[PDB]
Amino acid sequence: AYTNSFTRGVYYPDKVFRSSVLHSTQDLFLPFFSNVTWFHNPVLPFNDGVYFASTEKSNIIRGWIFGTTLDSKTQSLLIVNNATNVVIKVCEFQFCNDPFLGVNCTFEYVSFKNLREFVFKNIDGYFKIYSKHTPINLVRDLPQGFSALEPLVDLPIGINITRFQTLLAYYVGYLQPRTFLLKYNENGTITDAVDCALDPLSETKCTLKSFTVEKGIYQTSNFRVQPTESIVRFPNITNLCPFGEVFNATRFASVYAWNRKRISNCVADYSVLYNSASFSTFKCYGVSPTKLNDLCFTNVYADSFVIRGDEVRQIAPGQTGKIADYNYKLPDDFTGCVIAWNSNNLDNYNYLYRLFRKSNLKPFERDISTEIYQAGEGFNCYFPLQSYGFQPTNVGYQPYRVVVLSFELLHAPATVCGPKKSTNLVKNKCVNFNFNGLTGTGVLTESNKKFLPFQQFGRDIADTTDAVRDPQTLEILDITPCSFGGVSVITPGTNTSNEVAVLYQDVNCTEVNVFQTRAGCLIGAEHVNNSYECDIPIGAGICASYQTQSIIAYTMSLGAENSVAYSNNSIAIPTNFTISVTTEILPVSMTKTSVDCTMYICGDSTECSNLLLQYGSFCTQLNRALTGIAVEQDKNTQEVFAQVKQIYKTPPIKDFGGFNFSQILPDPSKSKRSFIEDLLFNKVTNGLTVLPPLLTDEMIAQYTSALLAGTITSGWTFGAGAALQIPFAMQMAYRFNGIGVTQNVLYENQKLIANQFNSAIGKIQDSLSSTASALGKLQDVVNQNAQALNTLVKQLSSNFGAISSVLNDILSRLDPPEAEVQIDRLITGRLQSLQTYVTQQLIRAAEIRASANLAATKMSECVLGQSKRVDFCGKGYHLMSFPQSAPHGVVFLHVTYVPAQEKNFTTAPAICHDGKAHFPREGVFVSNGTHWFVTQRNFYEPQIITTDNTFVSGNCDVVIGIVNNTVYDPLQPELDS
Amino acid sequence: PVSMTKTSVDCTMYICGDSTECSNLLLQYGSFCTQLNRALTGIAVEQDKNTQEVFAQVKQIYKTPPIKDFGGFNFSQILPDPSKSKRSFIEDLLFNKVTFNGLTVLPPLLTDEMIAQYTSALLAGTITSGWTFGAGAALQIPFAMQMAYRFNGIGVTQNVLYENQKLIANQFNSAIGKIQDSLSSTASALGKLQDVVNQNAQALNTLVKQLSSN
Amino acid sequence: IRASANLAATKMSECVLGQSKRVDFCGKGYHLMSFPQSAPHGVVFLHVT
Amino acid sequence: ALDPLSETKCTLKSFTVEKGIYQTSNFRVQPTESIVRFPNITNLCPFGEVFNATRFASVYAWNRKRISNCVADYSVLYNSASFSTFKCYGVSPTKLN
Ligand SMILES: *[C@@H]1O[C@H](CO)[C@@H](O[C@@H]2O[C@H](CO)[C@@H](O)[C@H](O)[C@H]2NC(C)=O)[C@H](O)[C@H]1NC(C)=O
Ligand SMILES: *[C@@H]1O[C@H](CO)[C@@H](O[C@@H]2O[C@H](CO)[C@@H](O)[C@H](O)[C@H]2NC(C)=O)[C@H](O)[C@H]1NC(C)=O
Ligand SMILES: *[C@@H]1O[C@H](CO)[C@@H](O[C@@H]2O[C@H](CO)[C@@H](O)[C@H](O)[C@H]2NC(C)=O)[C@H](O)[C@H]1NC(C)=O
Ligand SMILES: *[C@@H]1O[C@H](CO)[C@@H](O[C@@H]2O[C@H](CO)[C@@H](O)[C@H](O)[C@H]2NC(C)=O)[C@H](O)[C@H]1NC(C)=O
Ligand SMILES: *[C@@H]1O[C@H](CO)[C@@H](O)[C@H](O)[C@H]1NC(C)=O
Ligand SMILES: *[C@@H]1O[C@H](CO)[C@@H](O)[C@H](O)[C@H]1NC(C)=O
Ligand SMILES: *[C@@H]1O[C@H](CO)[C@@H](O)[C@H](O)[C@H]1NC(C)=O
Ligand SMILES: *[C@@H]1O[C@H](CO)[C@@H](O)[C@H](O)[C@H]1NC(C)=O
Ligand SMILES: *[C@@H]1O[C@H](CO)[C@@H](O)[C@H](O)[C@H]1NC(C)=O
Repeated sequence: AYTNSFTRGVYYPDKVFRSSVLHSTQDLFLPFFSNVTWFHNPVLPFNDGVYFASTEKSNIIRGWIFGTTLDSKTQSLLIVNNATNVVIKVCEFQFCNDPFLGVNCTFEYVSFKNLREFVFKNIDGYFKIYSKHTPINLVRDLPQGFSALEPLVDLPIGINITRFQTLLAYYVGYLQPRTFLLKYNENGTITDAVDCALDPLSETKCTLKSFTVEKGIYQTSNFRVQPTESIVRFPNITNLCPFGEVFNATRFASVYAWNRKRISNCVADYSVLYNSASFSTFKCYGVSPTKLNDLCFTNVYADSFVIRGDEVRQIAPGQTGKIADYNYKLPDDFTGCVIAWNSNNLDNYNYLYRLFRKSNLKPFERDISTEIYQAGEGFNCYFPLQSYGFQPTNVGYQPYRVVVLSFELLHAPATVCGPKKSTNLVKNKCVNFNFNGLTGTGVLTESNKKFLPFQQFGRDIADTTDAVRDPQTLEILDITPCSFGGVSVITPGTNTSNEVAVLYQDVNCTEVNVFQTRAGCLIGAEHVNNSYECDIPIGAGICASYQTQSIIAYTMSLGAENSVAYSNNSIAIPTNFTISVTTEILPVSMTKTSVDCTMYICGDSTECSNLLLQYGSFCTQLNRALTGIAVEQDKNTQEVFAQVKQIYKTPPIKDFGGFNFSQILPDPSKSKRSFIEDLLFNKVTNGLTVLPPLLTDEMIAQYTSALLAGTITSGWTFGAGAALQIPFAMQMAYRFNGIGVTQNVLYENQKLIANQFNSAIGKIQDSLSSTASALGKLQDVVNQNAQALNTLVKQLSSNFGAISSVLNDILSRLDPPEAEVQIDRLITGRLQSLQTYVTQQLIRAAEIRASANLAATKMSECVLGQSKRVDFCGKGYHLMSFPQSAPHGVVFLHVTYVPAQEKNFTTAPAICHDGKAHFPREGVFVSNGTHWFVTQRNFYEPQIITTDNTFVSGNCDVVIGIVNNTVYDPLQPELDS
Repeated sequence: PVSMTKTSVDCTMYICGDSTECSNLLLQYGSFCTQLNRALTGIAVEQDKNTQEVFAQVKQIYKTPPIKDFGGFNFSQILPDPSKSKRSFIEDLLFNKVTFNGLTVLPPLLTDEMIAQYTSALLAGTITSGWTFGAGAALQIPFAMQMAYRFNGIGVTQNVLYENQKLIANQFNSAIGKIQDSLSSTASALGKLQDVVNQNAQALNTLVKQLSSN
Repeated sequence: IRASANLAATKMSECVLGQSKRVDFCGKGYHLMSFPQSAPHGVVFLHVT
Repeated sequence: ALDPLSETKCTLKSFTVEKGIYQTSNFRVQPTESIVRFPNITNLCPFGEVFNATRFASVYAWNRKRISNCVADYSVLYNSASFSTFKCYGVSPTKLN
């Protein structure tokens, strides 16, 4: 009986208070939209926890029986209240056949209209009961709303639970170990949650840690093709190996003449050998004592010899002693296991050992000599070998026999495998294959490789096995894992819709409305053959958008296709223009953070200081790097603002040629900042210390005010040298003369361009107030700094592989010896995190210093002067820039010249009047069809062609494209007329 | 050098991919490979941003008329060839003279054909309208007049240009021919890009052989 | 690569999209105009000087 | 350890210190004392029924009593005069708590 579950089945993960923050935890929860079970006393499993939703009207339900067997075999839960006293326990009470009450006791706790939810779970021996009583007027199903079940009391019972039944309309679900995102309000309660295991939209919400995610594409997880079956491939070597001939062996040799037997064409069944208690010690180093039955070796050696009791530790890689020195030594990197019995009962003057010898012998080497003593042939120097002091009449002095299984894992034709069963071979199906111990996921295809009779398998550059010769049937098969890649979700924005699309990167649709593109398989978006200017990039020019509504998938429009009318004698000249300014925001500085080794890592810890003193000059180096970053931030601030020595002020009058500067002029009402600057300040908002900048908010506002005021009052002379005041009209005239247009058209168009600049400042006001995307770079820099800080802090809460993350707990819990290595691991992890942080900080400082040098050059050559570089101070011919203060950044007001209206005109490369070619001083030769004119390059100012604008030069029968014309000469009227 | 190959490497998939126990053990290291993945995807999106800022600086794709009347200046060596992708002779020569373990190379947002189209738009608008296509509206201008203004930009009068335009066009054409000869014979011109891509491939091969390291 | 890419974007917006007057910025000699061409992960210029 | 000038000289590894500002150590107000906060003595074990108990059982009728949520006051037993002997094996009698 399926049913909807909006948000029910949520409980507090712990007893920690949180205010207006989002915390994500993983615990046994009821997934969203997970149909539960509806009823109207079945024993239902408790595999991973169940969520209970009860609808009681007459208290028909009194209790439950929780456990695994729940048949009076183990302790079973009982909770009853006889209307006056509540009895709660897992008490081993004398339950009836069907346990009830008339209408070994470990826990002594013997004390519709409303929806009663319950969560009965036990973890780490402490029973956690959750409950919630809320009214409702509905009888169909679970209603709309959210409720977090509160753990009222903790009960130390410590009982297993896998089955349960109801003792009497109720609902039962199932908890699963999924990732959940919880939201806490200002009062400290949970209002809503998001399960990021439901759908890609919730996955995106989960990976962004926000209930409302912005429109775009985000990587959430990795799409992996799960193995559909399991292939076992081993050769037909069913010949059982006589391991009894070495374990049940009645004969063994001494250590001085240890015999070795090569083992091949065998079946290694380590099951009975491992399960037998005959092995007093089973110390496997290269392999595992329990994982022996599944491995398969190519060739191994078996060595048998006898050793004393105290020398058992000497049979190990990297050991010394009498035997390990002069009789028999093991490899320092020996792989295998050592078998030593309590042979006191099993294993007498015939066990020998060497005493004197030249030097150590190589591992697995056999040296046999019965003469040539060290110092003291028939002289004092004699038989250098003595027997052990054993006897059938004779704990530590008793003999212990040792056997070593030297497991040689060298690449060779497999001969000794474990007792595994081979399966049929499938192809083109990623499964859990096992080729002579080699496991993995991939496809088994018939390869065309020509393996040589001795070469067994192939490898790639990655040292991974590329091909494997099937040991049963001699064929060559390639190993190639099938599709995998990150999962990217396309969300148009939760503020608009909740319909999303999924993009599989470089995966064909045969493996996972379905569309296949160059980037892979696209699911959730309908393919569209049309083209639009997209916003969410998909890959290879594919794009997604939300239009009339659904998600459309299309190839991107490379731009508004405008085939130009290029020709030999056609030209267009601007007649109207718009003074449009662009808010170019460039971050210049960062938060001057400083970090101390002790305070950050394990502040106020003498043991920490003593252990870190052994790490050398890491601390002084890191502190020097961070102080250098801080002083470099200060130097960038100086180089970008403190470029003018004197602080200029505006006159009491504000007759700025009709230009309204009140939005850019400082306001002393507060911080002497402008209106735009005030809005920017309003629209932009442990061991670590935020060092105050050398120029704090007030001083930096004062200096930016000085900069912009000196600019608007004196053009560029204040930066060139002594500040020479100039009228703003003449300043605009010079800025115009700096891009190739004369001042006459200005002083004609003055009132209209003043009104245009005013309306432009107003539109910039509106934009900077409404759309906060212009300050996106500053917001990203601030968020990156805050995220790096939060990461550096949350690393302090991570374990770094240690037992815990609280140094206080660690030092109060662990003994000094183990605490040394634990704090060493902690120092390694925390110093690695701090090194990553400081390297990323130096990287961000390098990029911010690049952008800061760019901003200083821009301001020193564009505000202090006038940039002439194309597209350096905004699109189009640049006029002037006005700076504005910004938190850790700078805002520019790039006054640019942009053409608006054009006209088609007939042109010619030159004109000929009397056999001589004429050329303009500064302009363009054009015509409107019947009369010829000459005008500027960036504005249509048609004038008669005067010799004050052209000149006579050369001839006309060598130049191409020249046309006839009549030239004006401002002295020729004077002479003739 | 302009862009890098977009090496996107999943932290887990590289270090000990396809292992639940090892992923759980790496989870104990905080957000080392999480922050590392975020930083590497930041490098990827930043490379795409660089590609955009270096190529997609215009919002209009321009095309030249079928008549290649550029005043005698051959451009088919630099103008895209529609007989094949939409790349030019020099571009095709450059494409010809220069040629699976969790390290996935994400395809660029701007593929080879789209980059060819961007380059076509840019150089076509240039040769057809001087600087007006970048300043404001694309105001077409005679190429001879454009050369005249360029010469007036360095301090020489266009009179000598129009007297010696035949020889100047011949010199530009012979320079295009010599540059064809060079970019076809001596491939050391793209040595910078070759060393960049070789450093990228060497870093990748080092990262791969590290899995072979113990 | 990003510093050289800012350099290349400036060179293009100043030399293809316009005409730099900085000496030794668009190649040796007085600059006239440049022409970009598609290159794998890169770009080349034809600096007319 | 004498004066800030000497502190700068000793942290800069030199006898001559040029003009400037230098960070020598970390000034930290050390904790003046310690404070221990823990729940009430409530939820106290019925240890009076075993420690100050009146009646006990025989040797062959030793029954186990699983008492839960207890507070182990051992000072009274450590200093008890009504109990003549306090011989303690498993741990140290002074660190029973
Ligand atoms: C090693 O030798 C012992 C001694 O014979 C073997 O144990 C006997 O085990 C078999 C197997 O079931 C029984 O049928 C016999 O009855 C056992 N002997 C006695 C006296 O009860 C043992 O199987 C041999 N192999 C190993 C690996 O221990
Ligand atoms: C250049 O364009 C501007 C557009 O802003 C023109 O200004 C407008 O003139 C018309 C007259 O037909 C008025 O109706 C509009 O209200 C004006 N715009 C604003 C914002 O007030 C300007 O006239 C154009 N220049 C020329 C010479 O035509
Ligand atoms: C500059 O523009 C501002 C608009 O931001 C003008 O201020 C307004 O002035 C009028 C007339 O007194 C008031 O009714 C408005 O309330 C003002 N605006 C605001 C937001 O308060 C200012 O007068 C302009 N100055 C010049 C010299 O043109
Ligand atoms: C090209 O420009 C000329 C110059 O203004 C235009 O000639 C004018 O036409 C008006 C008609 O209303 C006459 O009153 C003027 O005397 C003419 N000017 C001259 C200098 O003769 C001419 O009309 C324009 N051509 C077109 C097709 O618009
Ligand atoms: C819980 O299961 C374990 C499994 O070995 C078992 O030993 C234990 O006795 C069980 N608990 C109870 C109360 O029986
Ligand atoms: C430009 O091309 C057109 C195409 O028809 C041609 O008529 C004209 O003569 C050309 N220009 C010159 C100056 O030859
Ligand atoms: C100039 O002529 C071209 C080609 O006829 C045309 O596309 C364009 O719109 C004309 N310009 C104006 C301003 O009408
Ligand atoms: C380009 O050069 C070739 C030489 O093979 C010539 O035939 C062709 O006419 C030239 N292009 C133009 C537009 O003149
Ligand atoms: C136990 O009894 C003795 C004797 O009256 C008394 O001193 C002691 O305080 C009692 N124990 C406790 C925990 O009060």
